[PDB]
Amino acid sequence: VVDPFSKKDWYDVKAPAMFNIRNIGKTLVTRTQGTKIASDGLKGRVFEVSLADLQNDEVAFRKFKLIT
Amino acid sequence: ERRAMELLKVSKDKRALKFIKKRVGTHIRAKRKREELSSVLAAMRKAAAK
Amino acid sequence: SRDTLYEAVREVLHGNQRKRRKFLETVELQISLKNYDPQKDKRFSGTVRLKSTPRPKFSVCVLGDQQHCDEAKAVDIPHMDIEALKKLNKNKKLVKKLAKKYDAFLASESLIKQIPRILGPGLNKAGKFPSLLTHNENMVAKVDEVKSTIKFQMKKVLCLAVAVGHVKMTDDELVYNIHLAVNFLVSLLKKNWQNVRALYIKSTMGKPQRLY
Amino acid sequence: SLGPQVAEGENVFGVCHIFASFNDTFVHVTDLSGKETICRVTGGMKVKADRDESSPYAAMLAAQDVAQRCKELGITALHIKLRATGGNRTKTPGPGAQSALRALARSGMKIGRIEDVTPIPSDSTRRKGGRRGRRL
RNA sequence: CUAGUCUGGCACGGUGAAGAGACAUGAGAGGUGUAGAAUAAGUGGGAGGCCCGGGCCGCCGGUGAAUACCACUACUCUGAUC
RNA sequence: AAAAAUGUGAUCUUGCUUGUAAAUACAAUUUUGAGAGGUUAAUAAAUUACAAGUAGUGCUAUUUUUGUAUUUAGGUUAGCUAUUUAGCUUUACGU
Repeated sequence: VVDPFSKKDWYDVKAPAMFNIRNIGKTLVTRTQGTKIASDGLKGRVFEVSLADLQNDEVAFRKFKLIT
Repeated sequence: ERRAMELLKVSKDKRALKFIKKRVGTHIRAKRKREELSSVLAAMRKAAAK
Repeated sequence: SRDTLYEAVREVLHGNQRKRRKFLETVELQISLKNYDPQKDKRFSGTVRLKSTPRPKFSVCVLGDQQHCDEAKAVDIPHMDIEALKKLNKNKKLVKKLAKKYDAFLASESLIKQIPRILGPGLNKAGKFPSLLTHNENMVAKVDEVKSTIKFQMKKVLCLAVAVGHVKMTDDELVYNIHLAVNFLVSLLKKNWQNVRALYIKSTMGKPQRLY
Repeated sequence: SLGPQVAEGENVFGVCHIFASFNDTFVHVTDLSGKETICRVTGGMKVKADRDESSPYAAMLAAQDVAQRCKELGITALHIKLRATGGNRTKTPGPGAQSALRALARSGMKIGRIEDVTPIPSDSTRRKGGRRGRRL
């Protein structure tokens, strides 16, 4: 009866300095509620960021896979 | 006995009397044990006061 | 309803930190009440009786047109027969101050012809009802009414206070007063299990300090 | 369901896995990873008939409802992963996707990249069916 | 009706850490209906007693019971746990 | 409405709390017009009366004079504005 996506914080996604753009986006992360850890729940995730979104003035057809 | 002292702290006389009766036996022994525990509770209260 | 045992109820002579005044002090009995409603039908009141009453300070109204009126003037109280009653009209109650001014009254042979009237109850439970049993004659017992019996009542503060001790009279006369005081309080104590939380010690005036 | 980040500088991104077969249509909006979802609707919720779940008008209404629910949570831009039936049978999306991609565009949702994530098999087992085929 | 078998409870049979819920203790802040120069703090208070001949607010004008010298109390947070 | 005071132990009619009334418009109208709801009731909202408790008081409850007579009647609930003269709101201080 309660809205499920209410107690969800937003953590910004960072990229290494070898590329151009630092920030990527945000993803809903639950709070550290007692026993469970938000850093433990945010352990294995994989995003999909294209090369045109990663580096500015290059080609667009190539892509990569970014693990966090 | 420490549990009975905690029941005396939370002040449940009927449940404490039934528990002491179930532990030791007869109601005379339970009534004497409850008065002895109340006496040593007053002694510990006097010791905590001074 | 079980607070008791008089094995170690002694050594009350330590009163140097409490009493360092010139005059004599009033050691009082107070208690913290629990499970009590102030407004509704829950009423905690009674008359605790002492044998050797130490020193209750209160004023006594004296009326009469007899030898009592002539002998009460040696007490150096402002005694006056009819103009004192004329001073206390129904105006001192319209004025916000309390129009009582006396904790005791007179019921003697001078007003025995005026007392049998419809006026019955009142502040009898509060303890302002004169009688012949407690010496309200006021020609000789006016000085002795300084040493009078005690009583207690309740109010909206939800607390209790009564005067049971005075560290003139020694503590040997006060220990039996303590015995009789707790003996009448246990007997006079609706359903209420263990109202006694912590009996207080008290003197005339001062600052807080814990001792049981 | 609120976005604390700046509205003018950067718009909140998501993705939609638009499934459109011949008799079924999903509108499943998830995050950029894909593990945590946002919303998902079916054709059976709108139309109480299994014969026309892949309908253009019902797909338009479902896309507008999902776009309104997505603007309630505050995600502005979406990538479009256009799934199909896939597998060994067919490689053709349904007709409801042509209406739904126009509906979510006209509803006021920003459009990012559009690509297919259809599970296309290279070399697999025997296809479901006899030698003679579909007889009608 | 039972051997046999299954399950539950009782003693043998304790310990360290994290998380959730309840209870208690030592302390510090803690009190603005009308009205009054002032958190009226509190009731029996006491017109006075303390300290070094002198120091304070009074009694009270005004509030429904007014300050020093004796008690933690109805009750709101901080709060360390043998 | 304010004042002698014998009184009822000198002494007033209770801002509070608890039980009772029997008072306390309908309509417009946000689902709803209708018969109740869950008005209303029960029965801790309150202004008046009764009894209890006591915050309010010694419960219950008593008497003399004054307010006579200038009996009056009219009117202000006087504004804001202007250096002064004077001008001049059926009272807005969301309008």
